[PDB]
Amino acid sequence: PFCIPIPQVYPCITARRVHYAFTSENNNDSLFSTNAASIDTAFGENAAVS
Amino acid sequence: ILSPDVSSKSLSAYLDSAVANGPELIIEDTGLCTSFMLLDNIPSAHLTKE
Repeated sequence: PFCIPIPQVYPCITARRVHYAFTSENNNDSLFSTNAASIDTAFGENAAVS
Repeated sequence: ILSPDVSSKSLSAYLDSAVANGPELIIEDTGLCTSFMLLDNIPSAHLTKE
């Protein structure tokens, strides 16, 4: 198992979270697209479909 | 003659298996040539549009 915060489209502060396990490597290749139907994101400058 | 399925496999002279199990090499496909679905894992949580 692995946990992901939902695709950032909010004007609001973030709440506290407790995480432990991190990958060695960026395995998010299986990701085709974030929140396709929005104009906008929020946090951690991501990419859209390639 | 016919197709290679011998329905009458009832105590036939040719003991055990003599019947010509041929592969049907001809498998037709309408639709779309697909392997992988572009899957919308986490749909978009209700947005307002013009």
